[PDB]
Amino acid sequence: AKYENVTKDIFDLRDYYSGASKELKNVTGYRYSKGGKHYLIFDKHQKFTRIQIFGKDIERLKTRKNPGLDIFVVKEAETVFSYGGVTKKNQGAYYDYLNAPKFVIKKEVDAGVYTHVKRHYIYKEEVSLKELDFKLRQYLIQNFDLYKKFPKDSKIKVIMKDGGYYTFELNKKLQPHRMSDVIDGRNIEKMEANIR
Repeated sequence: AKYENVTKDIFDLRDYYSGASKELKNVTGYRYSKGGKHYLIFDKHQKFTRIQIFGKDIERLKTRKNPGLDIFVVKEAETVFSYGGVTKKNQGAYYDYLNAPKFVIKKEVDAGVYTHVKRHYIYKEEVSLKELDFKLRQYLIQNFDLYKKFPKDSKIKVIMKDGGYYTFELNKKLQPHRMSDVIDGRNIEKMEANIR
């Protein structure tokens, strides 16, 4: 249903993005499809996690067996269920971070502009838009009152080194069909957030 002048949805977004998340490192995912949907089931520490995959994941992880994967898990329901967040584990060696793009936050404040700049350290060759979106909103909720007020047109913009960019509209949850989108962590040039 459609609602007006209510904060239930933004508070729900706040609870989601400020909630728990977990990363499953170097795990093997077993693929299968059911009813038009595609999943990957994992096991680690005697715990089972089922991941629904979308986009390029459908064909990329076509084979039944899929080793060497890193998974960014956010419980949607519960065997815990989560959407996308699948990436190939690092193949190279890195002492620490492999990229340190600036995350620039700007906010209109009365007669001026407030700016906050931090480095969003990247440690993976492959990073899902899911993880970036979740961690970045997590940071905004914790430090910049995201969802304490209506976000309206607030957005996060992930700028790539080739000039292309991705956008995360903060007034709604990241679309499930986009949670399988992956990028090379080394190709992130900078990130920006324009908030209320």
